[PDB]
Amino acid sequence: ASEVPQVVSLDPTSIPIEYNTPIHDIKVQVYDIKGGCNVEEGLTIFLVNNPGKENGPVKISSKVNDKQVSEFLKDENMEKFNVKLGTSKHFYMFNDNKNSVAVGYVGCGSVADLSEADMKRVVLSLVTMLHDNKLSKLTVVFEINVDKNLFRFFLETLFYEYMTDERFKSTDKNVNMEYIKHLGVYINNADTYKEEVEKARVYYFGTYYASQLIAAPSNYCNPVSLSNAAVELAQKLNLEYKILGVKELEELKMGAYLSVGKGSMYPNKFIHLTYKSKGDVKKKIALVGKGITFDSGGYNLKAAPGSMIDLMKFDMSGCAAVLGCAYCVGTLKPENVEIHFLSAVCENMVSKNSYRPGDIITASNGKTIEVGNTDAEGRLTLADALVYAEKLGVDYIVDIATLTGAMLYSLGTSYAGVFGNNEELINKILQSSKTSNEPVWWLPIINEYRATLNSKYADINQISSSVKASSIVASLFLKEFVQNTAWAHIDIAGVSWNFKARKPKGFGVRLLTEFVLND
Amino acid sequence: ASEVPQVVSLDPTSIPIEYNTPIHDIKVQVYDIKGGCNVEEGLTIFLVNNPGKENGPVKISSKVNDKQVSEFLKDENMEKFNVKLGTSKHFYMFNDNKNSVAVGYVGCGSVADLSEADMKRVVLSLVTMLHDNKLSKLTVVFEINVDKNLFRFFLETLFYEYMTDERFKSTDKNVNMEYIKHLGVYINNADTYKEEVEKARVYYFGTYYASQLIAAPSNYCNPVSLSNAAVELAQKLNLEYKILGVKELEELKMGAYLSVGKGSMYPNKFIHLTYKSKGDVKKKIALVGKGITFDSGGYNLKAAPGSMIDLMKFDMSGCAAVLGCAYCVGTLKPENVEIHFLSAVCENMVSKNSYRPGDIITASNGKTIEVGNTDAEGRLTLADALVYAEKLGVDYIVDIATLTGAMLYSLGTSYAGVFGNNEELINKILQSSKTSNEPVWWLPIINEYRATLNSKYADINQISSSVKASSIVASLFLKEFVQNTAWAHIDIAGVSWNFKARKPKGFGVRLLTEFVLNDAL
Amino acid sequence: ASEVPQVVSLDPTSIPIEYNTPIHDIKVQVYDIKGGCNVEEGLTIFLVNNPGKENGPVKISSKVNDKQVSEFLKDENMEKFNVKLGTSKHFYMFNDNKNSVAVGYVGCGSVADLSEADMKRVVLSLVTMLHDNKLSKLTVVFEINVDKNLFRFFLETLFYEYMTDERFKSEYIKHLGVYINNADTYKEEVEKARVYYFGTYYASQLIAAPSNYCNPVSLSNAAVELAQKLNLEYKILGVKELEELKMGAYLSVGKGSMYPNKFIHLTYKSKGDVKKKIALVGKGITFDSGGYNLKAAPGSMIDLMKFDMSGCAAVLGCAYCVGTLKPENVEIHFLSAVCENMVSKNSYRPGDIITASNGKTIEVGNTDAEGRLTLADALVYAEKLGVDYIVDIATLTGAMLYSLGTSYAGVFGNNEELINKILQSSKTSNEPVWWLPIINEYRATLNSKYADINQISSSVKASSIVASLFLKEFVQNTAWAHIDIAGVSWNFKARKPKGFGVRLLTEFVLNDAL
Ligand SMILES: O=C(CNc1ccccc1)N[C@@H](C(=O)NO)c1ccc(-c2cc(F)c(F)c(F)c2)cc1
Ligand SMILES: O=C(CNc1ccccc1)N[C@@H](C(=O)NO)c1ccc(-c2cc(F)c(F)c(F)c2)cc1
Ligand SMILES: O=C(CNc1ccccc1)N[C@@H](C(=O)NO)c1ccc(-c2cc(F)c(F)c(F)c2)cc1
Ligand code: NA
Ligand code: NA
Ligand SMILES: [Zn+2]
Ligand SMILES: [Zn+2]
Ligand SMILES: [Zn+2]
Ligand SMILES: [Zn+2]
Ligand SMILES: [Zn+2]
Ligand SMILES: [Zn+2]
Repeated sequence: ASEVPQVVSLDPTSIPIEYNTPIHDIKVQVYDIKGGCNVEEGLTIFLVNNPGKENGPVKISSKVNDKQVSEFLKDENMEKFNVKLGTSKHFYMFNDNKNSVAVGYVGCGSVADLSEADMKRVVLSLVTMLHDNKLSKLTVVFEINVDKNLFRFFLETLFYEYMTDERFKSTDKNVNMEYIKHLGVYINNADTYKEEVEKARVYYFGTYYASQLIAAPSNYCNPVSLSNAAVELAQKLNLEYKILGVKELEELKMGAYLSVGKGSMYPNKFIHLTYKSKGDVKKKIALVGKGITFDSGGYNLKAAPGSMIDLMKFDMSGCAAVLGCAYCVGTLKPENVEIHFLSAVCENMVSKNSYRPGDIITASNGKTIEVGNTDAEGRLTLADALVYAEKLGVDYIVDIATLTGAMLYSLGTSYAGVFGNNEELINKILQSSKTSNEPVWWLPIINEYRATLNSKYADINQISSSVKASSIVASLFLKEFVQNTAWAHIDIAGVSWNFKARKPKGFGVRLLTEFVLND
Repeated sequence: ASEVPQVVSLDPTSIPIEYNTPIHDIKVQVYDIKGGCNVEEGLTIFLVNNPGKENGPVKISSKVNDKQVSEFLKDENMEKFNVKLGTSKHFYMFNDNKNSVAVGYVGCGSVADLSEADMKRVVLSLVTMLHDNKLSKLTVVFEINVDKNLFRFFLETLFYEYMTDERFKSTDKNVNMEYIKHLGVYINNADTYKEEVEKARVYYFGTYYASQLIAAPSNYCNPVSLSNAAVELAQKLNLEYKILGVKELEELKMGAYLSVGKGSMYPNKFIHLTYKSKGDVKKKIALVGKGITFDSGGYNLKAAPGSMIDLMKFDMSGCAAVLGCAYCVGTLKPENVEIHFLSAVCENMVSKNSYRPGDIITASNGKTIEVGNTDAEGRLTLADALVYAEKLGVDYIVDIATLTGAMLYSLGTSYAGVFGNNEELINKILQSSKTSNEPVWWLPIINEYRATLNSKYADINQISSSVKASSIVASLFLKEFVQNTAWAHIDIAGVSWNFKARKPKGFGVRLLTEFVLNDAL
Repeated sequence: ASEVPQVVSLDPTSIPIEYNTPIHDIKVQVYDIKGGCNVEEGLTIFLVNNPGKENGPVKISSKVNDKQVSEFLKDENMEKFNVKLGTSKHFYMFNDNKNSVAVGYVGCGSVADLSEADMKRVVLSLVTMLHDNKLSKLTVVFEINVDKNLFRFFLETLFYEYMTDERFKSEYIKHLGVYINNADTYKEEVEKARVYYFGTYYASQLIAAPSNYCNPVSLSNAAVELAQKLNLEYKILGVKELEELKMGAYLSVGKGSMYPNKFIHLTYKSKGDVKKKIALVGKGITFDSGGYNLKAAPGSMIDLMKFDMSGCAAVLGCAYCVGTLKPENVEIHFLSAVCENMVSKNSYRPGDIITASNGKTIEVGNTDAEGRLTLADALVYAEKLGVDYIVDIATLTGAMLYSLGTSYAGVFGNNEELINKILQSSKTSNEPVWWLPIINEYRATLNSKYADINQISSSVKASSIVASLFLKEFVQNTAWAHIDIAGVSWNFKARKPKGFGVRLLTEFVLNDAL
């Protein structure tokens, strides 16, 4: 652990992190629907659809073990309500023991198989029922068909959206915010879904941990404090760790990564965590996250309208996903694998000491690079991280990065893009996207654009002379720093931030963990 | 001379410079064309035109001392080819010694007298024939008429365009790059052209030396490393030299120049080299180059669309031209002159320490200046350099500077602009432009605009309140720092960088050298 | 005369023109300073400098034949005032006859020879006193040195700046006295100055007239009226004739306007043998919206674009001076392809390929580069006349503001002798111009993939030079010059036209052409 430099004594010296969240105190119980539902304290919510009948009526099919509640939920009373996706109603009544109970439903539409986006809308409606209501228990009755992965995603998303991050509130903490202590779930074939519960709780926290790092502003979350947080995480999980400082980075000749950080008051810190299975290692994987804790753009300052310099604390979202994956992997302990979690962390600032547009810098593999724009800093840091990763001798290198704003014009805010030099690895990532329910789309590395990276003076240009397809150009540049290892690159610039809710998504934690686990 | 400060240990501490270039290893021989051409080895190229005939046929006039090549070059076999400017052809054949030779031509058009731009196109086509062909020797046969200056220009341009700067390549060096070892030239009245060969070689390196400094990026070429390179050049040439550091600049009260450099991690360095002739000194000249090794714009940051911040390593092109001229002058050693080569070198950066828009700063002649835009920094450094130059007691002061982007809208990328306070000196610059074949156009210093530099609080404003003709306004500002000396100002902002080829031109080395040489004779 | 189309009945159908101005009623007398200055009525202003002593004191050299005013003008009183250029004071007092007179000075700085810009500043300070005092007479005493041309420029500028254009709103002195050393040599400049003033003011009236008043129909109608008043030959070519002449570049620009294109051709021809023939071509865009390349960028000044016919205006003001002064042995053609560049379903588009009257196909790269298209067909028309010189004058390129600015126009040409004649006309008219090059290396950037030539360059930012290269393609074998007045036409500080070019072109015709 290194000391965080301060300008004034009021500058923070660590990222506040909540490990023991209220979600972790919730006791989860799963019951089979065949035994009927007991309707007692708290709120009991039925998830109901009506296939093929758009905005069709609500009908409750499950057996309910209360005559009063069964009478309330008969078809004649329920048919006045409809299943329109995201719609909900609350019910009040006295049960057979003369206790008042609260019941309701969330509409799940008319399409038998819900997409991750549909299921998220269902969860958001459920969370509105949890907020502003002091409940000790929620019970959820599944009258829809979900596979095991989608059941886990429901739980992960519920936990994540319910959790409210108050680390930076002082005088404006929500004085009414209370969390349930119990969650009941009724589902058909419950025994087959029970193994998903604790996996969902792990995936939730890896994702929420990533969100905590992302949302932490750049005065709290800087290269020293972020690498310190990684050390503490490794200590908690018994992972091996190494933080490389400037002197070691100079010895490794990491000139592209070091140049980006020249202008910052925070020394560069390179994170290397390692998980190794106890048994024979059958696969070795390097996960590389882009870790720019604030991106001002440098001398190519983000001053253009719409460049959103105020959100650029999120430019370490890739590092956060890799560290959240380390939480999940260190918790779940997969066998037969060795995983390296890597991030070349730095901050891109304006200073007398900053690198300049036009500088020619030398990466750790000897390639000279002409810098065309100091705001294309992520690919420079990743170049040196990829050289480092390939020296580890791994089977797969996967990097994840908020690399190019063009991602918003190609895939938008819902799907990440994956690029790579190896179809088998790309297909493994796409399969992990399916089982994590974090959507990714394969995009091409178009070799015809490579000539636009030819530099008159250096071995290569950082940016293209003509091509505006920057996500593809960036991938061509990165490809030059992986010589003979299967490699894939996930550009999460469009999917990292939830603009409607003004908070991170923690995108990539579950994708990467499913990738490690399914291998 | 001074230690280059570093942020990380990987930051470079000197500019790589190649002094012996492959061009210098080319042995050049000039033969009179009257004796006929020998065609034995390598590539032999005829420079051919057809005066008055639009796109007329190739017709070879020279005698060729080989029966086989003469048969190939007969009019009947050449009439399928035309002399269109820049067109070229290659021929393969066996000579009388049964050795395979390569022969060809480059078309020089139908207009007997070629401009500098025309000759450049001819040379560029020649260079394409040298690339991707591993040849030991090139022979050029002039079947066009060129004067001595244009023959020298041909060689200088050939040398400059042929040379490839690989200083910053490591893993991507051209594995196939081979240079000729011999250059043969056949020309009429060869004895009068032989003296141009070594002059062309000197002018080539002065221009290529300037290009090397310009193309070197701002992490390599900073105020300390550039002034160190100037000392090393002065030492090799036996020039007197002095580098003024911050404490001496403070004692000289160089407050405009020092303000520009406040925001940089590199201390300001003022270059002063001197060439002095052995005999009676009849003329004393100060050459002043703008030397901003990187121009971020300062707090008036180059953030507007079209502001090319990524190219601003070229903002010391004027300094580079002056040092390239020092090489040529120190090598050719003219008589009757003393030449001072000056540059107020610094870097324009954004920092807690930078000067601010609105600051009022005091120049070394006591004039107070209101800073209106920190990106108008060149005229500030030049103001103090001009005060220094006039204190030397010279006959002429000439400054050269990448000063105003408006130059691209006035003269464009081919012609530099010259402004000045003295008609005789302006005419001497124009004559040097003609004999150097570096084009310059005289532009006016329009005194009506001077009132727009009136400041409410300081003695003068740095920038105009209303006038958009910024090349003229900048000249008017500079004019305030020359009190009673003949002075001219050459704005090379539009001509310094070759946008098509993505490389410097080294513009001004030959212009300034011709200026010195013509005034010395 | 053609009928001006209207959208509503309130749209104007002619340009109001004032021919008889109050300036024409001023009686001018020039007296030699030797013998002393009489100070009897009105306002008397001394033009005074102080060479070497910058902002030095005012000192009056002339004898004044009034004892009271002489006391006022004593060195001890005048040294409280200084000669900083444009500074002025004037006081009211009783002269020896107990008549109220006003006496004062305008500072002329510390340089002995005033430039045209310095003299404008002097005149502006003089006019400020004329606008703020009810006066029957002004007397100006020259204690500075002016040559004959600068003296005439002084009078022209005084008349022009003093005149106030009130045509769109809903007392002048009657006498001007001038005391100057060697007065007899200056007397012939007075009525020349009055002619040059009105030609310049006439051009100013056409320029300042808004585009609803001054459109292609009403401007060509005004040109006919001028020709009739001056006994010039005249011809207005309409769309049917323009189509028969195949002027496809000019007609394309006007396609989107509600006003039909009108080509003005006036002719002055000397009574004696014609020894020199000259065509003067003025750009006449009565409003330049930019077309589909609309003037929407910050700083594109769409609200000022009524001035895009300033070249035509100068050519017509020149026709006034020439028809009035009647030079011998010359025939002069005054030409303008007048139209309006508008946005409509009917406009030409960026990318259109159009065919000029000499058969050249042109690829339109920007509809706001419309002036060179109209000038292209005008130059083909001019060369068919068989003239010795073609001079065009045009508000062509905004790049002039970045090259020479608002004070000097640029001249380009294909013939050095003709360029030097224009520069000499600039010296004697005191309308400054600077010679700029036509750089042949840029010509390749006008090579079009599909048409014979591009209208604009894709790569070269030296737009004034590229525009000249384009125009040169439409002059085959005639001495030709092109004067770009885009930067000098409008006086931004005073919010009015300059009428730039009228006097320059007249001096060229009178003195330098033949
Ligand atoms: O890609 C570029 C330059 N071209 C470009 C920029 C913006 C839009 C289209 C093209 N610059 C990147 C950078 O600075 N990398 O270091 C960058 C810039 C922006 C975002 C981002 C993230 C978000 F969440 C957004 F909602 C968003 F609009 C943009 C990510 C990376
Ligand atoms: O003139 C200005 C104000 N801006 C401006 C105005 C009008 C037109 C263009 C820019 N700023 C100067 C500066 O910053 N001086 O210190 C400067 C700025 C740019 C270039 C340059 C060089 C080139 F080779 C170019 F191709 C180019 F477009 C611009 C030179 C000097
Ligand atoms: O030159 C162009 C191309 N654009 C452009 C390029 C470089 C710089 C500025 C504009 N467009 C011309 C046009 O539209 N011709 O038809 C045009 C445009 C503007 C003015 C004008 C007149 C004034 F009096 C001004 F004060 C002024 F700022 C501009 C004249 C001609
Ligand atoms: Na953060
Ligand atoms: Na450089
Ligand atoms: Zn970034
Ligand atoms: Zn960036
Ligand atoms: Zn600069
Ligand atoms: Zn600048
Ligand atoms: Zn226009
Ligand atoms: Zn126009």
